[PDB]
Amino acid sequence: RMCMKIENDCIFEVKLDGKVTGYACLVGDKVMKPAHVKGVIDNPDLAKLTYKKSSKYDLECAQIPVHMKSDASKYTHEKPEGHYNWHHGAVQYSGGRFTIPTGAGKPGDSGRPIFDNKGRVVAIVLGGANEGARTALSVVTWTKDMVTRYTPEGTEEW
Amino acid sequence: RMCMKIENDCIFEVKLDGKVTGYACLVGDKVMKPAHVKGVIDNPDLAKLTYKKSSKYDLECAQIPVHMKSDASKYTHEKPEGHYNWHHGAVQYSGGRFTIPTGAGKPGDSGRPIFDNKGRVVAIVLGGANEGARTALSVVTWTKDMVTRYTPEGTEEW
Amino acid sequence: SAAGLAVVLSLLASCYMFATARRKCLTPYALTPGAVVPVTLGVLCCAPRAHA
Amino acid sequence: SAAGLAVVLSLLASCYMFATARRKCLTPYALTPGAVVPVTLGVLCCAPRAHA
Amino acid sequence: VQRVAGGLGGLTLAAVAVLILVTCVTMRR
Amino acid sequence: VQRVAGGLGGLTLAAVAVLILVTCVTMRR
Repeated sequence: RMCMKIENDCIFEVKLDGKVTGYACLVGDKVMKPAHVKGVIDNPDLAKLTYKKSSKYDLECAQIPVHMKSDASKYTHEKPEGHYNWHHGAVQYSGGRFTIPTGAGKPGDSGRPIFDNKGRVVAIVLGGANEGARTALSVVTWTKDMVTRYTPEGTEEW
Repeated sequence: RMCMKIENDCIFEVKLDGKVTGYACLVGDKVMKPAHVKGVIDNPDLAKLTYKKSSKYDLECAQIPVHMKSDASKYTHEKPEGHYNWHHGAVQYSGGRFTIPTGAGKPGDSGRPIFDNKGRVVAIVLGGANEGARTALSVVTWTKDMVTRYTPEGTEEW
Repeated sequence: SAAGLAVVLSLLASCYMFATARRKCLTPYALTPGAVVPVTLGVLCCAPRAHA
Repeated sequence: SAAGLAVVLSLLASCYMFATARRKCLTPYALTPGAVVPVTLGVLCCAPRAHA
Repeated sequence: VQRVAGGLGGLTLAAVAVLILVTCVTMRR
Repeated sequence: VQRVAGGLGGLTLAAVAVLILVTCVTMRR
């Protein structure tokens, strides 16, 4: 539960003119970055990279270089009904819908992964929709070798 | 077992001229209200709403507004043979037939949900039939994405 | 013209009996908070295109 | 010559509609860190010859 | 005339042939 | 001419016959 500190080794800031909009994470062996979040990621050898991909899932996936295979996190694919965590608190997974406390997310906190317990990345936060006291997430998880994005009713992209 | 207090956030009184007949509950994301219980529910933005639905199940189901998604309860679909509870006491589920003590229900207490333990709504009380020392309920439960109303022999609607 | 009117009072009746059978077969799927069983999405033109 | 040009604007269209259907059917398999389901290796000529 | 009154004459008995079968099923459940 | 415009005239409607079926499936999932 102290192992949220290792996200800084597998995260990068992406800026459009000088201001940070989102984050390009580094799950597994592929740079993932949400397709809406624009700019140039703050890393030279990760900049010159042809990786423009699909937009039905809203991702933009890459292939990481060989000298940075060991700076990556650990991916997994199973999730039980439990208690997961990311940088701005602690979440839970009930019925296929991650929920956070209202106000812990701000417009500009996309690309944040979600760890389970062992520092294993489960999904990618990219949205949110205010139900009231709680708010649920729009999120891009993968069941098994097939990413499927989830979107509740009336979200907006952070 | 103290969590029967949260029914007041997900209930409303419906009156026909000035007297309360029943209750329009707010399970999940859909306003449910028994089709027999008449009048106008005591909420303005829940009044102007086109939701007249089927009568074989005796329901009248709606779609809740977006600014009240977070005032709803939690639905579930499984029930074991155990000890459930609602506002006027404590019930049990034996052989697909909820039973209450005789006289705990009055003609005018429809729309009352039934919680399980975690404050998860299971079904909707709308009837009753006097067996004697005990009385069983007419009730609208859902097994899995299919509401099926149950009716014992010789009931009357509260 | 009566034969030109016995068509429209016999082509609406066979269209009325599809809208009724479309209604009665999927009316519980709209009441619960649940899904549509996508086989019946293919056969019956369901109003949940995927929503509600 | 117009018939000699209506061929090339009708043989590219049927080749354009295979490259689109090749793309849309296996685009999630390239995004995840996962395999290719080798039945679709046989039918569709997939760019993972076995790599990535 | 038999071709006209045999098409939609045969459409109508197929529309009943669904609704007799659907109300045979989803009255039961 | 009918043989020429019936081959790639029949190739094109089979190329649509895939893409109607593929977008019927992998829009759903």
